Amino acid sequence: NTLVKQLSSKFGAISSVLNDILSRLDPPEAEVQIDRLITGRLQSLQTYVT
Amino acid sequence: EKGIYQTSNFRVQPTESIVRFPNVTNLCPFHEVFNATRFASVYAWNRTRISNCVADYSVLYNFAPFFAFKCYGVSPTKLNDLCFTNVYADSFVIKGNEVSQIAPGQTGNIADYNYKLPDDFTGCVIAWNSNKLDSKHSGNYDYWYRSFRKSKLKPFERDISTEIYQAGNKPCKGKGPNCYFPLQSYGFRPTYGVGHQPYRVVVLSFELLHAPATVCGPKKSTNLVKNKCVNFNFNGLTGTGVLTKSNKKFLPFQQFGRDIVDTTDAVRDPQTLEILDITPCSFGGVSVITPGTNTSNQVA
Amino acid sequence: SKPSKRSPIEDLLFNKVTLICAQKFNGLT
Amino acid sequence: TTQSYTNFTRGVYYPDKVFRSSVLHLTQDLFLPFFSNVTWFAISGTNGTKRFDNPVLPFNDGVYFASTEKSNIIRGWIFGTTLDSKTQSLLIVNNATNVFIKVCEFQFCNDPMESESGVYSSANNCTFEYVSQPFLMKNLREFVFKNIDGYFKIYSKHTPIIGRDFPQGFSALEPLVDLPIGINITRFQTLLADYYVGYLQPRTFLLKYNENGTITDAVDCALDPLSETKCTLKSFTV
Ligand SMILES: *[C@@H]1O[C@H](CO)[C@@H](O[C@@H]2O[C@H](CO)[C@@H](O)[C@H](O)[C@H]2NC(C)=O)[C@H](O)[C@H]1NC(C)=O
Ligand SMILES: *[C@@H]1O[C@H](CO)[C@@H](O)[C@H](O)[C@H]1NC(C)=O
Ligand SMILES: *[C@@H]1O[C@H](CO)[C@@H](O)[C@H](O)[C@H]1NC(C)=O
Ligand SMILES: *[C@@H]1O[C@H](CO)[C@@H](O)[C@H](O)[C@H]1NC(C)=O
Ligand SMILES: *[C@@H]1O[C@H](CO)[C@@H](O)[C@H](O)[C@H]1NC(C)=O
Ligand SMILES: *[C@@H]1O[C@H](CO)[C@@H](O)[C@H](O)[C@H]1NC(C)=O
Repeated sequence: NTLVKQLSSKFGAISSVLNDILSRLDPPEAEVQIDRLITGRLQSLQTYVT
Repeated sequence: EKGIYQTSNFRVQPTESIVRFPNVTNLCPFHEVFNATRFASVYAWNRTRISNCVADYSVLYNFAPFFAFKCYGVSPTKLNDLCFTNVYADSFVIKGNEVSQIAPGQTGNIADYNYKLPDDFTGCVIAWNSNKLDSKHSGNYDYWYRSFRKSKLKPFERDISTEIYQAGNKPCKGKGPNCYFPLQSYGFRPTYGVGHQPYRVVVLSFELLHAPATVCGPKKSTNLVKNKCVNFNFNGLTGTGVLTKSNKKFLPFQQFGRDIVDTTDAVRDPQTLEILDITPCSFGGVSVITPGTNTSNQVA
Repeated sequence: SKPSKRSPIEDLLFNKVTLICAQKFNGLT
Repeated sequence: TTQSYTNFTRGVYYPDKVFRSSVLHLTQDLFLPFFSNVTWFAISGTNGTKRFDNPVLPFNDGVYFASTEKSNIIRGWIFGTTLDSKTQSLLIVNNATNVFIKVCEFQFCNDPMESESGVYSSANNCTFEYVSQPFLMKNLREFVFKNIDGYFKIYSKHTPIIGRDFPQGFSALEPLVDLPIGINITRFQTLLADYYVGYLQPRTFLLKYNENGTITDAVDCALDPLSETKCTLKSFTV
């Protein structure tokens, strides 16, 4: 439940929903917001696995 | 080697894209706001609400070439795909040298006392050179600036109550050292340079958040298809899934539903007011059972 | 006489502690 | 004539238009605190059943309002910063056929056998008008008036009054109307011709959703160590 719950977090991004980031921004900005979400979600998976 | 291995994943792909927008054929009054007879003084900007319309922004490019068109929370070329909850147009005229202050986080004479944008700003700042309409050889009354204020302004806080400067150390009524007329006027001629000529500025503030929306861009609706894996866009909410009849009893107020993990699991159709459940399309891992390549190349 | 052929105690043990789960099925299976 | 502040554990409303079921949802918003001091105004409060000078009370963050009178004496609210013709003010009235919401630089006229008065005659520089079905018309008639980011959000619930004027049963208010008034509010006044006025504060609540999208209970996480325990564990049973 914690691992799934972490998907709703923004981790500094403008939005927690990846489709909204791609829908609203051009690639150059989307990459920054996406990298913020990737870092947070990847860290959450490593925490879960550990 | 002989055994079962996990290789890739499978997903059921969508077969069509369904977009649903409300029964609105009214165009947004962007031409009335941009093609104004007169623009409000920056100290007293004119806030026009845009609602119940299609935010077709092609008319903005038809209106004029632009000096500046900078979007902070959105792409300027994706505005016609998006659907906004609350859109406000702040219209005013300023000196060209102050255009760089119409941005989040800025300071200066305008950002501090006439018009300030929030740090958390989603929207677009649009500006154009209006010298041929606003400058006059005898001067004009379009330019007014609140040079002195007891405190700095908060974002979108309008304050048009003018008394007298408190610049000095004594109360007074117009005394020149301690008191100045509270709101200054400036005269401009068409012969002034680029940094002094007037520019017309429209700021589009977009609350691009949550279920309600009265203004959607110029998308064309398609028919609904149920019990199939499709892509969808409901008033700007996008995703992939299977849309089925919902048995949840939504109140007239409620529009979207969510699961225990804050994911979307239901929407209201903008024209039918039917509640549709969203089921994710089937997915899962794929495992390959191999006898071993030194025995047989058959796999399951 | 019971399906699964468990003893009375095993059936009790199975009843006290609590195959597609829709909840959490966001890539986690 | 202000009376005892009583013990209200009411004023919970659906924080947004999101359907939830069998969910204990922890949210932070402006709510009337549980066991809060709600001023009870005492027909007409200080003036009395037949007098002028009804009180003007602060509007601090937002206001919880309720009226249990079947007299139908209360028909509206006036909100603004000065409540004077010079400063933009919002007028909400009920004529029992429609609800009329208008915001203009309305003048004060000591606004009230309960005849209609020529109040707010100088309705100059009008900014917004809205007309809908009546808000008000033995009924609790509970309302919440919140004013955030230019939106004057009005929530309400009308339930029967049978055994108690303020029964212990829980009932959440649903939004009735959301208006883009764009008005700055510091003070407000009731309009007459059992009025409970409380104030909202930033608080975190654990809200219990039913099988359907109905809120049936709530825990005020700052009220008691037990409430913090209930909120921390996301449960109403500890
Ligand atoms: C939730 O709403 C339903 C109505 O949509 C309520 O009514 C019951 O619904 C069930 C559905 O299977 C019926 O079998 C019952 O006969 C209905 N009862 C009545 C009195 O009409 C249901 O009670 C609501 N749930 C809760 C927990 O309040
Ligand atoms: C826009 O302004 C110009 C000014 O010359 C005017 O001619 C034109 O008719 C206006 N158009 C609209 C749609 O208001
Ligand atoms: C201000 O906006 C209102 C509403 O759109 C409009 O009627 C009025 O003419 C505008 N005035 C100026 C000076 O732009
Ligand atoms: C939109 O138009 C269709 C026309 O058939 C109508 O059935 C539907 O109810 C309308 N919806 C709204 C929300 O106005
Ligand atoms: C406290 O709540 C009870 C609930 O029955 C009520 O009767 C009582 O009057 C309330 N307290 C005060 C001070 O009024
Ligand atoms: C509330 O009233 C005071 C009266 O001094 C005023 O200064 C303040 O600005 C008002 N509130 C708002 C939100 O403007």
